Amino acid sequence: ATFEIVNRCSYTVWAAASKGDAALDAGGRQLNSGESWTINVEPGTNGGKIWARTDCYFDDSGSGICKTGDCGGLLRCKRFGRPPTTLAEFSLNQYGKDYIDISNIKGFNVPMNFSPTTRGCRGVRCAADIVGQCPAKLKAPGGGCNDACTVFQTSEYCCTTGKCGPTEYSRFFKRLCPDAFSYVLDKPTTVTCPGSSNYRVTFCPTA
Repeated sequence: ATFEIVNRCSYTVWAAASKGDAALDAGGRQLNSGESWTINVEPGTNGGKIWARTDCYFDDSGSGICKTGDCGGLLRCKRFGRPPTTLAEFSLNQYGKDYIDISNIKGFNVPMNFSPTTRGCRGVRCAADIVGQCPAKLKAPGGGCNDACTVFQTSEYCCTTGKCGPTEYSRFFKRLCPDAFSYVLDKPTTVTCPGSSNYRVTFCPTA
């Protein structure tokens, strides 16, 4: 599959792509305002994620840090990023179909649109000003809006027992971004696309 990762934000972001235990394509790259980065994800990829990172500093060897979304200090991510991270989640070629969604379960840092560039399905979007409206106890000093599980580490926020309902904090993400997962057991907003579709992730789609 082909993902075009586009940065429409006015600021630089450092895109990242990983499936948890390995990089997707190069795994990460700097994206100046307006730049596009085309990556190739192997078909059948399960549990792949794409996200943006803000205020990064990497040396000439690819080691450093980001204020949001840092993946063990690497420019090229092999693991998932540190919350808060708006997440483009996708599983490809699952019994003939692709499955995409946007998740706020790990917080929010950059607005994002996740759409197919091919036939057969719709796109999802979470482009509201969640950082600007973030509740005080969830605001991340490094920028972005943390999820309640990251902040408080309780069974109810993290859904560790498989029993959990919506919360005041999850209802906030759901109110601003109804098309994104607000907590683990949220009513799924996953979009079913034709197998081997191609996609575009646009950071700050309304910029």
